[PDB]
Amino acid sequence: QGENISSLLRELYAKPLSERHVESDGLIFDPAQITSRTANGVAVPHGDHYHFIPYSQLSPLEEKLARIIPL
Ligand SMILES: [Zn+2]
Repeated sequence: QGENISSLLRELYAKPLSERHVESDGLIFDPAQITSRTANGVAVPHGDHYHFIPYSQLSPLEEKLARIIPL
């Protein structure tokens, strides 16, 4: 399972940044940096604050990885 998730995440990192989610303050979503996960989305740190990103704001691939990556 770990190897499968790593291969999928490698696939995401291989896409152009234009196809990945960016927050209004510039933060690029990275599933490997998820610190908390709920039913509506995930939390990622960004210095002195955390973002919460709803799954629906991510691409389908980004959502899949956000849901399955093991914390
Ligand atoms: Zn931020």
